[PDB]
Amino acid sequence: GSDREVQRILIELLTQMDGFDQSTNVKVIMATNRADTLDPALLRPGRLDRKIEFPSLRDRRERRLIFGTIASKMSLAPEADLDSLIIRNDSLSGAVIAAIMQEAGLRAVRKNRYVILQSDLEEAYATQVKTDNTVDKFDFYK
Amino acid sequence: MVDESDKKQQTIDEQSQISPEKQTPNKKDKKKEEEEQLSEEDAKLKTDLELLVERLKEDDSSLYEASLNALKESIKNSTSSMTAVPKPLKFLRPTYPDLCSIYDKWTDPNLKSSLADVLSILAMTYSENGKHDSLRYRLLSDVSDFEGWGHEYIRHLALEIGEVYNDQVEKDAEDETSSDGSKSDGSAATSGFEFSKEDTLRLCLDIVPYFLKHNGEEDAVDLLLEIESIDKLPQFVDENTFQRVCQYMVACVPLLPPPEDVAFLKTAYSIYLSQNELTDAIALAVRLGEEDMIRSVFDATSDPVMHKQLAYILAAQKTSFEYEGVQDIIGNGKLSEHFLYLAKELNLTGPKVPEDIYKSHLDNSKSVFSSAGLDSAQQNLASSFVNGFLNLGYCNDKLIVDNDNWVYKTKGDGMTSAVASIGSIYQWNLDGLQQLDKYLYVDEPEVKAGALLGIGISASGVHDGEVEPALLLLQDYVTNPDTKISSAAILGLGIAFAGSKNDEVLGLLLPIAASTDLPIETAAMASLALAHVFVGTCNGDITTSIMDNFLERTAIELKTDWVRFLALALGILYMGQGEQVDDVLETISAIEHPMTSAIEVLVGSCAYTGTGDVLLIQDLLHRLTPKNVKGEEDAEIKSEEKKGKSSDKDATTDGKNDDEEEEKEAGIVDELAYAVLGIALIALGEDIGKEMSLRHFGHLMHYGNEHIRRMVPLAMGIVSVSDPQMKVFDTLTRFSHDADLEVSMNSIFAMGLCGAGTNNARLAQLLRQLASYYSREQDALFITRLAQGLLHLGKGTMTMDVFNDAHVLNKVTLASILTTAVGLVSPSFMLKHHQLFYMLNAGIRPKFILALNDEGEPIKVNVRVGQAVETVGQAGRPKKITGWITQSTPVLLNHGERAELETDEY
Amino acid sequence: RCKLKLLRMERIKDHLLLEEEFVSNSEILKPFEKKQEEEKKQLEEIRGNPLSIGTLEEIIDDDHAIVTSPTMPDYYVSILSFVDKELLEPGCSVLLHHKTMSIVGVLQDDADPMVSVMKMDKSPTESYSDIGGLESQIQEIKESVELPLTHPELYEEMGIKPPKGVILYGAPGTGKTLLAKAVANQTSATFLRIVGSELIQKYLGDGPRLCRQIFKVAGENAPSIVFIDEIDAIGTKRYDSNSGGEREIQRTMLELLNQLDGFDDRGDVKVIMATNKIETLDPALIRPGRIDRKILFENPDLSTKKKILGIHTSKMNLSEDVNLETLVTTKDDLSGADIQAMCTEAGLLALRERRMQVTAEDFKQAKERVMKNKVEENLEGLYL
Amino acid sequence: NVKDLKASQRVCLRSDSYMLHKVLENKADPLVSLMMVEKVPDSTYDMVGGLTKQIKEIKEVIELPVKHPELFESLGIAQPKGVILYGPPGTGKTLLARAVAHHTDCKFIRVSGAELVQKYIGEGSRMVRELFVMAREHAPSIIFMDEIDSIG
Ligand SMILES: Nc1ncnc2c1ncn2[C@@H]1O[C@H](COP(=O)(O)OP(=O)(O)OP(=O)(O)O)[C@@H](O)[C@H]1O
Ligand SMILES: Nc1ncnc2c1ncn2[C@@H]1O[C@H](COP(=O)(O)OP(=O)(O)O)[C@@H](O)[C@H]1O
Ligand SMILES: [Mg+2]
Ligand SMILES: [Mg+2]
Repeated sequence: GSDREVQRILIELLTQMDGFDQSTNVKVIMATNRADTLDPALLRPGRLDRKIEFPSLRDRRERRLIFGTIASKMSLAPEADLDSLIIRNDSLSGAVIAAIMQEAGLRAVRKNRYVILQSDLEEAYATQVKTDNTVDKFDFYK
Repeated sequence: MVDESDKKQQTIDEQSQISPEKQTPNKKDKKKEEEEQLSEEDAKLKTDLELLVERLKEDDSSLYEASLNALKESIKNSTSSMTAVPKPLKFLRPTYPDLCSIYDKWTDPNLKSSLADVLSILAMTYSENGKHDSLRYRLLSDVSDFEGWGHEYIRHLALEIGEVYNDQVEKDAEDETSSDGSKSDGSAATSGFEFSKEDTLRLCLDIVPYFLKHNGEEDAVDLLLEIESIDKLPQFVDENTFQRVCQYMVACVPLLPPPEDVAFLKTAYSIYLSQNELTDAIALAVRLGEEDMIRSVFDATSDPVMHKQLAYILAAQKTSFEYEGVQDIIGNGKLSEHFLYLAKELNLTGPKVPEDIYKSHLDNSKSVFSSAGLDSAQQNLASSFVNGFLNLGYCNDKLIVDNDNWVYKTKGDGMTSAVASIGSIYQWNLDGLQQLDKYLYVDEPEVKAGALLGIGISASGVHDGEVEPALLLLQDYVTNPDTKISSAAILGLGIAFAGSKNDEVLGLLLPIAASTDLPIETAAMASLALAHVFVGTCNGDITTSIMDNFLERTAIELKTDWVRFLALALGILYMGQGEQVDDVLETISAIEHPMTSAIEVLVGSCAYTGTGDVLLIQDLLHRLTPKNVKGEEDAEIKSEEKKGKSSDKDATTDGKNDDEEEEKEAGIVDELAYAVLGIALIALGEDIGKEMSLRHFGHLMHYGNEHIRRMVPLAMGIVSVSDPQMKVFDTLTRFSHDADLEVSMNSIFAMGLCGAGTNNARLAQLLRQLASYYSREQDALFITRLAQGLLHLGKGTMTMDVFNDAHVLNKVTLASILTTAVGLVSPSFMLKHHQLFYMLNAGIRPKFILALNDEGEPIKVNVRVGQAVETVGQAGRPKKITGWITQSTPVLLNHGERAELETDEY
Repeated sequence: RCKLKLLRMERIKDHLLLEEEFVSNSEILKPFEKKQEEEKKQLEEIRGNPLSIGTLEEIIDDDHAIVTSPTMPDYYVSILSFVDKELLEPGCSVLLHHKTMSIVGVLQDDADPMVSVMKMDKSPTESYSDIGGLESQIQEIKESVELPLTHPELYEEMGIKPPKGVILYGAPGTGKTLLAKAVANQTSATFLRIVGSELIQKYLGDGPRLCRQIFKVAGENAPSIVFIDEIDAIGTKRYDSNSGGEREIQRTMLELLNQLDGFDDRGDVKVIMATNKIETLDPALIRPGRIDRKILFENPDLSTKKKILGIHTSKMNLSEDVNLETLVTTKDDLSGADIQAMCTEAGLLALRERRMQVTAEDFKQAKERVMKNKVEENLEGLYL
Repeated sequence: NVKDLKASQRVCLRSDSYMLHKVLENKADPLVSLMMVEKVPDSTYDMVGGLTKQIKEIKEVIELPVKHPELFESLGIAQPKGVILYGPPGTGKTLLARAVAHHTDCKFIRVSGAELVQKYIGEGSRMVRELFVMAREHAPSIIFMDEIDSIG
């Protein structure tokens, strides 16, 4: 009995989505953690046409910007650099870049300093580093 | 497709797909130009034809329709159909299919109607040449089969078809009927029919059966006789011919009322007689029932040879098959005339040798005795009857009979029925008569009377050939002025002889059975015996029976029971006939008492059988009437009325039963449902009518030889514990008797359940007790078909006493009748000059696949079985011969027939 | 052809049955008889207005029962008890009274859509000898399947228990499938047919309940023949491996042993199994007395194929051109489903033409397409 | 009365005894439930054109015994059972099955391995017969059992 409750809600979604069409609204935005919860009919165009991927891999110019936006908000020291973060790992998520900088803002208070030093900033990288053997400075496949 | 001028043959095929320039302009312009150009058109006729042949392979309608569209006009526009008649008449050959492309290969109701007429006229005129017959022939036997002619060619044949049918219905008749505007007579279309018949006969069968019946004349069938009898061997095999002939008769039965039907069967007999199989001749001659033809097939084997050869053994067998024994008496006396050995031949024609093989079968079977016995009451009367009911057919129980104690401990009529059941122990046997003489010459006349019933049952095995006839013994007891003795005497005489006709027996029952002036209720037995003797032949419907019915009404009308028994006898006397039964129907109705109306409705069943599709509704309008009249008024008598109600119900089921045997072999399927709903009508109508109908249900199944014997009687049984009158249970077991301990293992228990379980009086209890033992015999001793077997289409003669007892309320007196169980089927065993009492092998087939014949015929696959098997009933009925492989050739074929086998070894 | 008259005759029997039936229902079904009127009156006087479907969990022998309704609340119900105290059993659907819930009555029967798959409405238009050929290894399937239903009388002369069970095995396409469907047309007893890929499920626990069921229904109607088509499918078909796998397959087999023979003493369930993986079955399955005569089928021989090919070309258009004997020459111990695919593909050549004649050319051409199938998943050419 | 009433037809009840009042002006159909929830259109052959050879091959074996099974009965041919469409995905394998269903006048029942279409059985090992049976009710039909043969 419990599964037939789940499904009865999902049917109404599909049906209300059919009615929703040819309207000036934007048809629903939805996200999913994984791609193995979809049903064949839910993914089908006319209900869901667009499939906007998000890659973790991103390229050299984009890791720069994402470090760079999280440095716009906070204070740094002139000793700190954002260019020593390209050479290390080359597959990060946007949350972990918001994570390291927040973790470095706790180590800063253990020194008792309000400006992020490059000592703080490399230690925070070293924790929750999620190392790879596909990225630069870890290779012999060259 | 598209035009590609005439530069190679491939493109001429495409040229005429769009628009011929060889047939449209050229011919049309030519014909409406000079009238000396007919010499050019004759050559250009040949050119036209080739294009039809090439495009008589192309499926699409459009490129045959449109290409020849303006030719369809030319028939009347340029050629005019007739001008210099031979040349325009002979130029209809290519244009005739043009007419068909709009008639058939397109539907425009306006053009289809109008061109039906035109096709028929131009076909009639153009078959005078016989080049229209040749035109049909190339589509009958196609060039390269395609869709087009598979629909068009039926239309050619249908023009002649419709016409011949229309000549009976109308009062305008052939060329004055304008639905075809063609004549069926002349030497212009009558020669077209015959010419067509030869062609369609050679490879197929199309209009050939169909011509015969539409004329309605046996002359038509004889025109075909000539052609086929040449074709019997060389143009196609004998077997294929035999299938043709029987397919004509069996198929057209509901289209052949009695007077038509017999007239058609004569010619069929002649075609067989022309052909080699004299085995086919005898079967069909018995169907006709004419003594002359029986003698003719017998003569065909006898006269050529001056020695005993296979021919005389085979003649004796052919007459042996009928257990009616009308054949037996006839052939015994031909043999004395011819003069060879008497001792083997007359016996073999008679039912004597059938006694002998029953013993060979009994030895294998065994004997079982399981009877109860308790002294003093209806429970004692039941028990002593039961022992014979378990010993039906020839069984060995000498010792049990020898104890005369229990015989005497039954009382009154019980004694009569006690000795009667002793007779069935040696049913169809030369023994018994020794133990019976004891009772006949000693104590109370009641045991002497019961002895005569037992003599009849035992004498079934030998009465033809004039050795130990029952008449010789039984005459004295009829003379005797005691009613119990005389009534019992003549009942045994009818069983003993059978449907056999003998002067001394038949003429004995003529003085009495017109002596119904005497008020006697046990003088019914006079007509019941007479009916069984008489049937077997195409009845004259002798006048002694007709008259004695009238006389009985005059003397008594306060004894409705006696006239009810007697009424049934009249209808069964007439059965075996339908022509003469129309005659007596009108006669009975001249005199009208409500008591007389009882006789009419029973006799209607026999009158219309052969169609009985008018009969069934007749016995339903009759049901409406009592109630119908009562409403109409608004906006001593007792016996006559009680008779009226009872007869009507009996007749309705009676009608169903005759019909399903004579016509169908598979509509037996449908016939059950009428009875369930029919009994349901009554259940929720008259309670008086219900009493008769319950019993009738059991015998509906038995008469038709329904296919499911497991489910149906049992399903009914639970209902029939609640309903009054437990004789229903006896009639259910008549059906279930089929092969013993196949159906009957369920039966004993089921009938034993309601008997032991319920008590509702000791009168009812007796009938329930008897029913269980009747059903079972040890190791399937025998089977009963009500059918003759030789023809499953035939109706029985000895089995009619089973049929008889459902219209009457149960009594001990009826219980006496039931000890008889004849209707038997022989176990088929192969024969030789030294007499082999076992079979060798047989094939049996449950499911045929053929629907071009009602039962089909067993193909050469069957399940094989060994020696020593009784004839297998429904669910096993198609039986093929396995003897070919041992370098033996069957002389006597098998289908599921009762007939014994005979084989010839090289 | 020429069967028009008999079909009209059958039709004529049908007209008469439809007629008298209809009028009998209409107005002369007279409910002006007191044994109709008075029985329904006082039957409806205790019988509802709303009839409150319940589900009987169990009975008590004091004229009471505990029902659980699908709506919710249980009730300790009485019983009017003109309905025969002992005729109702757990699993019944009972009629409760719209006032004080008493068992007004009892519904005789109810059914599932999962036994719809099992049971059948069909009446095959093929009867035997459209299995024409292989006509002595078919005496082992109509002497132990057909015959004891038809005659128990023969097995009474010898006495002891009658036959039970067959396993059909051999090459695919040699008729196993049609053999089972051909004895069912003859016998006319409840023919259940269940595929083995539905006995394998992606859910556990319901596997055994399905398998237990088949024979419980089958015994319940007194005669039944259960065709399990493809018991070779229980080791080669499987979904996921965390609700399928070894475990699922082992249980279902275990269930079948109890059902097939076990200790149930259920009704007549003559069993027919088709298989060509007979060594993925238990030794208590292929044990004797559940298989009594087992039938082996191998490929026909040259003269057997002549029997097969003449069955198949009788339905088709023929000519004098057609020669069956040389189609036989080419094939060498192949299945009768191969022969049957040549005749089916021969009319596909006639369809392609849109010419309704079938000729020797059409049979030879489809012969080559049939042999193209055998040796072109092969890539040796000549045996390496 | 009960002859005006039938399975799967919605009625009106007067709910103090639930005494039937009228038939309803509605009727549910279960086959549409599955087809809709999957949601596939039908097509013509002008939405598939370009593999016009393929349209001929499929017209021969599918459409002609719907419009005329008469020809096959004379021929004595057991009509085509399973018909494989196969190739690279998206080549219009699917749209050709749609195009035929409009011309054959069949209900285009796209099956895809889904059980969301079901909420009343929920597995295909107990819905093979019932699937066939609904296409029998609503006949004719074209049962597009799409087996990708990579699932799982
Ligand atoms: N020996 C035979 N006699 C007559 N017909 C046959 C014979 N063998 C095969 N056929 C025909 O070939 C057919 C196809 O057979 P069917 O599909 O029943 O074969 P199968 O052996 O059951 O196949 P599978 O191996 O896939 O289980 C049958 O329907 C039947 O008419
Ligand atoms: N022949 C065609 N004509 C028009 N559109 C086509 C054709 N073939 C494919 N398409 C298009 O490709 C898509 C894929 O079609 P579909 O039939 O669903 O593919 P698949 O073969 O993967 O099942 C649709 O958007 C459709 O319009
Ligand atoms: Mg199979
Ligand atoms: Mg697709």
